[PDB]
Amino acid sequence: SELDQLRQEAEQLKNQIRDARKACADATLSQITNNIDPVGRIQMRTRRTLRGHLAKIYAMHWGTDSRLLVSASQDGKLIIWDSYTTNKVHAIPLRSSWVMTCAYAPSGNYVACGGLDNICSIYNLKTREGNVRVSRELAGHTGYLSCCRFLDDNQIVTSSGDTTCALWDIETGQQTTTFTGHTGDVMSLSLAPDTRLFVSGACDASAKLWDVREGMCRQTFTGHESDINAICFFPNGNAFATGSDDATCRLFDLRADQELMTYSHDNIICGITSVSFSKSGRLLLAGYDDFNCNVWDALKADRAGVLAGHDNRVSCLGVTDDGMAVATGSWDSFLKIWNGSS
Amino acid sequence: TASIAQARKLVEQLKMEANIDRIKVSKAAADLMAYCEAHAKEDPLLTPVPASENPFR
Repeated sequence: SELDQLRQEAEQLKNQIRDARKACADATLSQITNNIDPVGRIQMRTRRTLRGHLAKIYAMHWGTDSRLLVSASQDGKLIIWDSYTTNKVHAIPLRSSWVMTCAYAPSGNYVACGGLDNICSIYNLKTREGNVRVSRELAGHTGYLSCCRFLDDNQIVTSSGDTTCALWDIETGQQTTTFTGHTGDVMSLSLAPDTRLFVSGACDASAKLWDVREGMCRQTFTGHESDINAICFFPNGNAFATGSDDATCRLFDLRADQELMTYSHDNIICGITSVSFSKSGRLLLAGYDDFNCNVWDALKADRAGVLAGHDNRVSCLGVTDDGMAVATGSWDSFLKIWNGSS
Repeated sequence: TASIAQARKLVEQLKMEANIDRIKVSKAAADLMAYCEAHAKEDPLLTPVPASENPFR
């Protein structure tokens, strides 16, 4: 009689927040931006093909300079590419070949990797010895690493398969804050442009907006019918988009605390593996399992251009910091850089 | 039994999440549209820059 009334109160509170969201939803993004001019067909050409990996690519991250990118493959190697000239700056041999994520530090000095080894290894690119060596191996995650992002050169937030995200201090190696509340495995996270918040999508079809300093979830967003594979913050930091297994991308909003638009098409049945926003946030690029990579209209939900030429399931997607180009990596061990031409 | 503690912590989390100031969707959509329009000229994917300026030419 004690826990039953507690769960009844929880259900009542959930209904209360649901009706609050319904009341605050006077209109939708569909009718507000129906008069905006459509972007039309978007043609993207494979300017560069960063061949060199000998196994399926699972994650990549652009550098802050919009020229270098790290790509991680189940070959057991993290290769740093000079995307302008398709040159291999570094080839870091990972301790465990089961790597599911990688990151590039905002300063460019460090890169991170993680996966089934439960450890988010951090490598120091700029060393006096001239080679790249692992600096701190962050251990403490029970589940497999899914996505790691760098706050600064000393702070990194990681999402694991143990339903928990963690904020790490690289200098000490201990979790500064631990984020709890997810029911399913957390698959991706995206740092806000203002760096003071971050969202994380999990397998329980829910994306939770956390706070780095507060240490506990602030907002929870639902609506998906399957696992969430990817998440990205709209450039202004006031919204984010989710990629799920039910072949739909949803654009939630932090301030409105509810979804704004869904990006679904009857032709597409396969789930989304990676999502990323353009520099202005107008184009949302999503990577599907049908070997293709759509370019959705954020304000129109209109299929505008397809990055069809990848031969296999695209698993990672990244837009440059200046928005100059889009790099998509797939399971055919190929990274392709795409950008439009007049 | 740890079920009671889990229920209590979930109730507290919902209690915190409920007390959040939510703006109308009109203002949020207007802000998103304003941000998209302001940075449209600086987006090299929305408006493709000339091939002489593409680093990947």
